[PDB]
Amino acid sequence: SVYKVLLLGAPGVGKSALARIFGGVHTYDRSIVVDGEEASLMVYDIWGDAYVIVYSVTDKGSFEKASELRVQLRRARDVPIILVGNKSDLVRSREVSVDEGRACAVVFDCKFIETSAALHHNVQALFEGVVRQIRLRR
Ligand SMILES: Nc1nc2c(ncn2[C@@H]2O[C@H](COP(=O)(O)OP(=O)(O)NP(=O)(O)O)[C@@H](O)[C@H]2O)c(=O)[nH]1
Ligand SMILES: [Ca+2]
Ligand SMILES: [Mg+2]
Repeated sequence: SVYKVLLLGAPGVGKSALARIFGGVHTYDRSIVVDGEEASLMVYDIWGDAYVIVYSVTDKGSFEKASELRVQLRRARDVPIILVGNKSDLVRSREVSVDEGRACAVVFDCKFIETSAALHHNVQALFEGVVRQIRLRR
């Protein structure tokens, strides 16, 4: 019983940072307990049992690319998709709002979370969600 997770997204959004925090220990293994049940995770920083599409909240381009990739996945080859807006710490140079990120997620059938790899914020919550989500579909 594997849980392979593919890390997708535009350049420099924080993909490896998120993976390296979670792991582990680019392929990153790690066994977490959600939310009563042990679950193992294999996180793939490619640049699947779930796709994590990362954008930077300070980079509106990576956000639109994120949406573009979401519709691509929806048309190709179902699997959970998590939309992640990383770098929530850079409050001055933010170009995408939370609600804009959360509203995008609903309409296009994503789970949504904002993280900051810099502050280790919601990184654990992200990967616990992925497990929960894989579990909704299975
Ligand atoms: N302030 C802040 N900086 C972050 C955060 N996450 C990543 N960064 C910074 O953003 C840069 C890119 O991070 P990285 O994880 O390498 O992104 P990437 O998506 O792997 N880039 P690439 O696809 O080009 O390899 C790094 O210099 C890193 O320190 C975050 O949450 N907050
Ligand atoms: Ca189930
Ligand atoms: Mg990288």
